[PDB]
Amino acid sequence: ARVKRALNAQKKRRTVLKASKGYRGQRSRLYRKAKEQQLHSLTYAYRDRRARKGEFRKLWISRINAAARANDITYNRLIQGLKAAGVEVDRKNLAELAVSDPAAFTALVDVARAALPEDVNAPS
Amino acid sequence: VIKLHDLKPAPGEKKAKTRVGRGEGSKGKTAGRGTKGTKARKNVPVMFEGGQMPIHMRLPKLKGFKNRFRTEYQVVNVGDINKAFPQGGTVGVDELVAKGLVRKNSLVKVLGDGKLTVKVDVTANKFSGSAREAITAAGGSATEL
Amino acid sequence: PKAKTHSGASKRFRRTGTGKIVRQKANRRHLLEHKPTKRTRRLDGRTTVSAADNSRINKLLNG
Amino acid sequence: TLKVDVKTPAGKTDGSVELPAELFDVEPNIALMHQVVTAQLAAKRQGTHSTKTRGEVSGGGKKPYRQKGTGRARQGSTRAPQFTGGGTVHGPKPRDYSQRTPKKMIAAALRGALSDRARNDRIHAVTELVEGQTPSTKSAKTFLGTLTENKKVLVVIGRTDEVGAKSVRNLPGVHVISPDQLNTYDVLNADDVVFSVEALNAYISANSK
RNA sequence: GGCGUCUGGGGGGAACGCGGGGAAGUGAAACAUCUCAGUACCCGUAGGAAGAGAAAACAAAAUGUGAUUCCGUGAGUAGUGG
RNA sequence: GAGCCCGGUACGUGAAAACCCGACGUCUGUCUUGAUGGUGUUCCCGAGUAGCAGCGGGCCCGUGGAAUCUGCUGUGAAUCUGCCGGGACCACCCGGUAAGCCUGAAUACUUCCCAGUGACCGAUAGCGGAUUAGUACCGUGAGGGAAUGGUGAAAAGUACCCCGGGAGGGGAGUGAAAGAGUACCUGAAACCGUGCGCUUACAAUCCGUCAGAGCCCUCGACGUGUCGUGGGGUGAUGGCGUGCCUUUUGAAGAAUGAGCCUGCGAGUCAGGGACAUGUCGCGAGGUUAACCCGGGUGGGGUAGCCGCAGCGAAAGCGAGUCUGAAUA
Repeated sequence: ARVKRALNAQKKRRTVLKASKGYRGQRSRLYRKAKEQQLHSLTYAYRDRRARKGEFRKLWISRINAAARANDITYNRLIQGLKAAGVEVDRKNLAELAVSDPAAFTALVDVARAALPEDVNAPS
Repeated sequence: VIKLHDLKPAPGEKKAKTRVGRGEGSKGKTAGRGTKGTKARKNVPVMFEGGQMPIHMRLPKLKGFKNRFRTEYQVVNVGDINKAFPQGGTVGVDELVAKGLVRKNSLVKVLGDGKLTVKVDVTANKFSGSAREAITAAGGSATEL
Repeated sequence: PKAKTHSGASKRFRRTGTGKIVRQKANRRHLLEHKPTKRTRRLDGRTTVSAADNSRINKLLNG
Repeated sequence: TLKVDVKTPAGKTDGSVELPAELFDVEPNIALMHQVVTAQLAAKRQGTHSTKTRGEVSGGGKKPYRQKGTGRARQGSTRAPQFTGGGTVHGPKPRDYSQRTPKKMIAAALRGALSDRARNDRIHAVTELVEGQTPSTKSAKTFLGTLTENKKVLVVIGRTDEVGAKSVRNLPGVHVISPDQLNTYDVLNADDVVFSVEALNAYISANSK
């Protein structure tokens, strides 16, 4: 039985070419170049899914730092005071409060300042 | 009712053939040969040892000759006679052949491995000493061709 | 085509009752003056084939 | 012991045939029968498929062109496998597919198939398929309809029963076999096995003796 | 030797046959004995097939087979071999 | 997609002539001028032959202790109490009768003819050759050696009109279909256009990926635009980011290879081969080979082969055996 290769190959070629819509130049037209770019794209996506959590945490920390310095307190002392006070709001919702409900953020800053020690540089 | 489409091989009877050089998933680009060398292309003969004098040549040939005129006997022990002739009686060569104790067209020698407790008359080509004593001890006779 | 067995291996190796492969020891043809009798006695007879050479000798004997 | 009662084309019972246990009461063995019928179909297959290797295709005895200076790939012939029109690398060659199946395996598979048929009383015996000396497909078709309503039937008649063989020859579901040619594939392919009395007795005489 | 008169031959053909002549690449991890291989090729000749064939044979003490050819074993054995 | 429409099929039938097989004859040869079993002796029984020697060939045998067979060169016998062979050779036994010739069957093969078959190919496949094929073409020559199949059920192959020199097209018709028009089944990719949407001329980009404004489209819900468990296109802008393969200690590359697409292109087969491991049958037994008979895949076929006792160079002995003076 002589077997022609067309159907089996066309299947995966169509899959790869469809996945490469929107690419520039050869990378969206030719199957080989599109396949190379697909390897790179999936590697990039895998790496970026891991890095995205850190990126968003960095953005939240930036916003919380801005809103805390607006209340005359630094981010690190505010985090220490919030941990001491036992409140368990994470940085995502802390930034959400900072942007959407400034009064709530000010109240949390007040409780964090209350929970802080009297001399932060003491050998405690 | 068994039909032609109910017939299946036994579990574990059939095993898929492994097809090499069919992509990096199974065995790709090398078919399990590793990188280059003699063995990556054709083969190495069994008798070859790398230029060192081989094992089949640095040892001496086994001593002696073969004696083309050697006479060989198919052997049967008296224990087999006991296990196969519970009633005794005459025991010739082709009774042993019929019982499947010896091959059909061969010289037969009786040996004395087992225990013989049946009165048996044996006609073979040769006997060992212990075989003769065992056959005569049970009252049987040991005549030889 | 039926397999052809190796002639030299057939002349140099033997099989015992339980299938053990047995060979003869070397250094016992000539130059036996300076060799003490204890050396030639330890070289006499036959020994079983070492485990390293068992596969090669079995291959050379069977085919 | 299972009993088969003989029927005549006139529509009346004639007598009985006793089916021996060692022939029609063995426990069917699926793997054994599978191996036997697979070997049968392999023996049937003819391997008249061939291709021309790199050395059998026409021409291509001369090295084509310059190995160097060209800047092209080095080719030793125009009939190398990578070339269009060149030879085939590992292509079909004529071969024989028959297998050397042991006799006991074959006989046991046949016995298992026949015993499976006899367990579900798909075995029938008749004196003759039609009134003698003149083939008639209508009469044989009516008689087979009386015997069974299944689709595929196996008719086992003697080699001298020319009138019956010609009578059932044209029926689409009927396959006619001689008693000494009985085989696992034809038995397992049939919903019913209609035996001729003489053919049944001949099979029993050949085996049970 | 010449003259006359009768009867043949000549060349072709794919494979198969018989008789002669006869490589090298290759293997031996080199190479010359050896292998390849009596192969490739060549020469002379057939026939529908050919060749062989009617014991100056085997055998081993069996009161044994009984022309030749071909098939299976014997057997990768007995042997033979830098 | 037809057993009942056609050619056919099962089954029957048919040869003037030629040829091929038989048979019965004429015809020819041949024995009967014949036959048997008995008795004691001379002659004959294949000559430049056998044998021997030298040098070779070929036999499992590579010159070896080298028999049997055979070529050339020398030498060269006996006719039966003769001669040859039984692996140097000799004696004894056994077998046979060289140097004369014919011989059928069992066996090998297919240029060619006839009838069939395929878990063979289906137009880059299958023959080099489905088409002008050993052709065109290439070479002084021996020689090398291609490419090119499919409208439609039927040609019904587009009358007539219009633009145009034509080609080509538009109407009109044929057609079931002209998204079947003799550039013709289906009509993929690379490659080349046209139209619409988004984007892009202060910007250093392995060309993607993750966030993502704006714009456009779409599905639901409520009003008039405004969210939603929504979905798609494009994406200003920010973060990250050194192509694939091969060979390498190590290459994103300044080590290797690849212009692109579509087709094609690499662990296969044979053998009662060898070893190992699954599975099935039978089991101290298992199994047949050639072959024979079945229109088959079935039945027969005991010759062999492998297990069933080993030790020893071997004679040989044997649950033992070898070495050894030894139960050492």
